Amino acid sequence: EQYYGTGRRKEAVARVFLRPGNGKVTVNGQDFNEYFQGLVRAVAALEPLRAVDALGHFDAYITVRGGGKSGQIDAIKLGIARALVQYNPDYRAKLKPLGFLTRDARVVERKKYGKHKARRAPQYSKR
Amino acid sequence: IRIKLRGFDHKTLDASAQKIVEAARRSGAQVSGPIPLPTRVRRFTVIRGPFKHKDSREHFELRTHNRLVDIINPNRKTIEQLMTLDLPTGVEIEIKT
Amino acid sequence: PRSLKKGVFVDDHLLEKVLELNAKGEKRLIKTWSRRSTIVPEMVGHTIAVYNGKQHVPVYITENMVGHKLGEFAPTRTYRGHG
Amino acid sequence: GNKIHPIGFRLGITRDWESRWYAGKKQYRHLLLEDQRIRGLLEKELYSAGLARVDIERAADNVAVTVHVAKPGVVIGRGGERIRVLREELAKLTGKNVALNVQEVQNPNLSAPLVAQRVAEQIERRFAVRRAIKQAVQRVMESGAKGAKVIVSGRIGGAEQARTEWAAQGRVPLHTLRANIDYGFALARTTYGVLGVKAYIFLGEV
Amino acid sequence: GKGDRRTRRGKIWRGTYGKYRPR
Amino acid sequence: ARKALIEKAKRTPKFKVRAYTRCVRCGRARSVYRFFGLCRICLRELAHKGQLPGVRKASW
Amino acid sequence: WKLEGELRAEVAANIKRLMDIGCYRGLRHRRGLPVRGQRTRTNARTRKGPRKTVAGKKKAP
RNA sequence: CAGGCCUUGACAUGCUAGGGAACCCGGGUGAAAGCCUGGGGUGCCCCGCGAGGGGAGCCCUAGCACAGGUGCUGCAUGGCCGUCGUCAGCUCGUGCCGUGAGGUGUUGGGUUAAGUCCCGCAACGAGCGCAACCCCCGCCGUUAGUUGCCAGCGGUUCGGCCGGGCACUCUAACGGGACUGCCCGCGAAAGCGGGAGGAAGGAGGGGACGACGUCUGGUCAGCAUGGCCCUUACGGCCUGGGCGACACACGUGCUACAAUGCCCACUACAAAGCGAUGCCACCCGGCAACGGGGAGCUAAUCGCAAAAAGGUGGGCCCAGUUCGGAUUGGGGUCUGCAACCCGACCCCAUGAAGCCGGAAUCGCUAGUAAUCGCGGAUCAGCCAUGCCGCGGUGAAUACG
Ligand SMILES: [Mg+2]
Ligand SMILES: [Mg+2]
Ligand SMILES: [Mg+2]
Ligand SMILES: [Mg+2]
Ligand SMILES: [Mg+2]
Ligand SMILES: [Mg+2]
Ligand SMILES: [Mg+2]
Ligand SMILES: [Mg+2]
Ligand SMILES: [Mg+2]
Ligand SMILES: [Mg+2]
Ligand SMILES: [Mg+2]
Ligand SMILES: [Mg+2]
Ligand SMILES: [Mg+2]
Ligand SMILES: [Mg+2]
Ligand SMILES: [Mg+2]
Ligand SMILES: [Mg+2]
Ligand SMILES: [Mg+2]
Ligand SMILES: [Mg+2]
Ligand SMILES: [Mg+2]
Ligand SMILES: [Mg+2]
Ligand SMILES: [Mg+2]
Ligand SMILES: [Mg+2]
Ligand SMILES: [Mg+2]
Ligand SMILES: [Mg+2]
Ligand SMILES: [Mg+2]
Ligand SMILES: [Mg+2]
Ligand SMILES: [Mg+2]
Ligand SMILES: [Mg+2]
Ligand SMILES: [Mg+2]
Ligand SMILES: [Mg+2]
Ligand SMILES: [Mg+2]
Ligand SMILES: [Mg+2]
Ligand SMILES: [Mg+2]
Ligand SMILES: [Mg+2]
Ligand SMILES: [Mg+2]
Ligand SMILES: [Mg+2]
Ligand SMILES: [Mg+2]
Ligand SMILES: [Mg+2]
Ligand SMILES: [Mg+2]
Ligand SMILES: [Mg+2]
Ligand SMILES: [Mg+2]
Ligand SMILES: [Mg+2]
Ligand SMILES: [Mg+2]
Ligand SMILES: [Mg+2]
Ligand SMILES: [Mg+2]
Ligand SMILES: [Zn+2]
Repeated sequence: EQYYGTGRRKEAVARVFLRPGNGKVTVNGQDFNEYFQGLVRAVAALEPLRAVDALGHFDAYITVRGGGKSGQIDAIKLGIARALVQYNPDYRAKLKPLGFLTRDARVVERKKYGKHKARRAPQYSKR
Repeated sequence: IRIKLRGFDHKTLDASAQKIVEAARRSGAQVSGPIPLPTRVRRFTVIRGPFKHKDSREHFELRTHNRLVDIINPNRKTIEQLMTLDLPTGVEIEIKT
Repeated sequence: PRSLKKGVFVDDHLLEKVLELNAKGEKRLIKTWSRRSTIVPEMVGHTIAVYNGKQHVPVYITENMVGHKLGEFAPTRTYRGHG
Repeated sequence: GNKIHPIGFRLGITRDWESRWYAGKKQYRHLLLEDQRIRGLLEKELYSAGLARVDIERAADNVAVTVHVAKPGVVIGRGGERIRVLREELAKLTGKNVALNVQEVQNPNLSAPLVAQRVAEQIERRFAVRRAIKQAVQRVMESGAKGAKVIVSGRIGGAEQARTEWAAQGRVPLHTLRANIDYGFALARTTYGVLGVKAYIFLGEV
Repeated sequence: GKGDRRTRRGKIWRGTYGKYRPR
Repeated sequence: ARKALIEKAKRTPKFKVRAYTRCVRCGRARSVYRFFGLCRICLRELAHKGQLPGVRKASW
Repeated sequence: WKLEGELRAEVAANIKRLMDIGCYRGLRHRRGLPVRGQRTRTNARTRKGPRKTVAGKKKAP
């Protein structure tokens, strides 16, 4: 009755719950389209069940905190990609080549002293 | 019967979390195992040289780790045997109702 | 400006100097270092020597310069322009 | 000048602190100043004893200063009278119940802080600085050390043109964290200025 | 702009509060 | 003008607004941290010696 | 509220007053330098106007 | 810097003599410092029904020994740091060559981020370096379950709020994990090209870490320290000023010149930090800065806190403007003994230059640049648009 996955990206963690349903998606009490309203990168969070034509075969009850709106989008995209294969392992192939089952570890490189940011350096002047 | 453990070295802080919990587990019964709270880091960032070499620094920090310890059922066979305990130097015990 | 929940500031030691003069039929030359003491109506007609860091400049106090501080009238830097 | 302190670099991996205790922000500095006032007194008095490391522990209005030393009999004195001549003068500036302990150092030539003090005194006594280094690095190696390195910087032999001299035997991996490298510095004051004496004792990897 | 103190944007810049940026 | 300024700093002043921190170790007036009583230089010398409880060269 | 001309006349009257008594702000408005604590070693151009470039001290060859 | 003051001195250990005090509350003059002052009342072991006489923490006046100097020399120095350069290098021991400096090794063929490794070789090894061991980030596991979390039944004033649970998220300690280990191909080998598994692949990303030396590099003003120098003054106390000056010139930055923008209202999503004359919930006064009340929190609990760009709705319509926010007038607020020189903030008004910048010139190869905001150290306050950190959104391009 329940198939869960954990999705993590950039200081943003996401608990996604895949359950049988019509297609209704929810994220932290609000509706999906109400919580990512107008954020045109929304649709990408649901590509895992577009790689396996279950786009309406589930209802997702999802929880996100940390990071930002987009940091919570790929947090979902990995989690639902995990919860899906946790519903059936054969989904791994065709999900691994789409980079889905992999967590991209691109984080904010720390600030470093003698600089303005991570690598942005103070302006050089030779006199 | 609650114990919270502070200390700069976490190795002494953590070793004294078993040497406390296991005492109240000798005078039973119910104990709530050593929970770790978030650490509080006091950062110090210092110009490396004594003079004018501003873009070279060296980082330092003072880590104050934190552990929580709960004993549910007192039973004074510990209210005596905890006062008789041997906890290392760099650690603060603080016990609440 | 100074929070008027508090008073108008005069260093007191300067304020004595002027209220004695009024009482005794003023005026003597008053030399003070309190550049901060607010010009206060009990000062009009007198002349205070204000120390600007080097000298005591005389300052004849008139009614139209009351809300001010004494230092405002003894400038501290001499200029004269550049060559 | 570029190299990092081999103790501060290993603090937590090979070197424990010389002062160990916890103190919330409200009085860290006070226990710290006290710690420094103690070390100042003992490093002065216990100089002729061969002081190598002052351990200062602290818990609850009491303090346990532990002095590692070459000649413990010098610190204690007559049957524990000169020892308690300090155990109370310590507590006169401690106020706390200032417990004092004395530890025997197994090998003096294996203690970097002492080697440096030995060579520092040998220059103050006008010995040959070049010879005085090669002699010390020799003793550390005979005492089983896996490598040693000793350095004199300053007006060697009173030369107007100051200079740096050194010698090293075995190996001294300053870049290795698991290397246990005892480090000790001493200052040599002479009539023509001051001299710096650095000692590196590779004890072994762990 | 951030330099305009009389705006909800310039008050964020100086980190202060007022009629032009209340709490 | 130094030692008489180590002294004047310890003393209680004519007005609490006239008090300034000095390094307890070396007497420096600038870059003295409240937590240690030490300037940014002595902070580095004692740190490396290990005579500063629980402080460790940071790295992240 | 008072507007256009009268406001300018009352603004002018207060500057004039500060210049007349000789207070430090009055000397600022005279010589044409800033009045509210700003440094003048560099900018102050709004108050000083276009730059008046002069010659400088020289090196040695 | 000016003026008013101190002279064993603000500070150290020592010696005396006279007081014989210890310490706390005043007073006159003065800008203060200072100088002149006025009170009470010291135990220590003593002889005590006596005068008390001594002596002693510590005080104070005279006299000295001495203090004191951010005065000079970084070209007399230690320590620490910058730099070349995280560049791949610098050398030693024995043997061999050479009259000798010195060479060999360390050169050569190949390979690597690397004196990395391989093969060769009158060389054979070794050391300092490189790498590694260490810290953060990325996946999984164990161990823990409050102050953290809420998957599923019960309530539920509809707040994980209560029962209850620790599954998850997290929090923080110990572990696992990647090594060219595997396949195809090349190669003598080290290795290199690709594949598979895998969260991660060729050193995963970032840190810490900086060889022998160079630059008579930098710092006697952090400290230390030789020498030279001053001694009712080159020491010391104070008040005021100056370090903030302004015909000029340069560096580093902030804010912008607008519509991919500006403005108001509504509405989402962070991280790392700080917080007991501290952070301040909420409450009323106030256009506001703030003020008065006033809970909670020795803080995974209470607070700083709103994150901002963003999303929605609406307004401006190409103007030196609803761009920009300098300058100036007035009115306040607050910290502070005190905001004249010389504070920060708030409100009314004022609303400059600036239409994308000559010659010239800087940074960045990816979660980087760019842009958005947030916190901390110093700190009464603050001239922070600086620095050290933190996450949010997130490119372009490398033929060579
Ligand atoms: Mg994390
Ligand atoms: Mg960023
Ligand atoms: Mg800089
Ligand atoms: Mg001599
Ligand atoms: Mg505007
Ligand atoms: Mg000094
Ligand atoms: Mg101050
Ligand atoms: Mg200070
Ligand atoms: Mg100025
Ligand atoms: Mg010179
Ligand atoms: Mg030098
Ligand atoms: Mg030097
Ligand atoms: Mg110089
Ligand atoms: Mg070379
Ligand atoms: Mg040879
Ligand atoms: Mg020849
Ligand atoms: Mg020969
Ligand atoms: Mg040779
Ligand atoms: Mg070479
Ligand atoms: Mg060679
Ligand atoms: Mg070479
Ligand atoms: Mg050659
Ligand atoms: Mg390299
Ligand atoms: Mg070879
Ligand atoms: Mg568990
Ligand atoms: Mg390394
Ligand atoms: Mg030089
Ligand atoms: Mg000197
Ligand atoms: Mg000096
Ligand atoms: Mg210019
Ligand atoms: Mg700037
Ligand atoms: Mg510029
Ligand atoms: Mg704030
Ligand atoms: Mg205009
Ligand atoms: Mg124009
Ligand atoms: Mg406008
Ligand atoms: Mg004004
Ligand atoms: Mg001011
Ligand atoms: Mg235009
Ligand atoms: Mg341009
Ligand atoms: Mg690069
Ligand atoms: Mg912008
Ligand atoms: Mg501050
Ligand atoms: Mg200003
Ligand atoms: Mg800031
Ligand atoms: Zn210091």
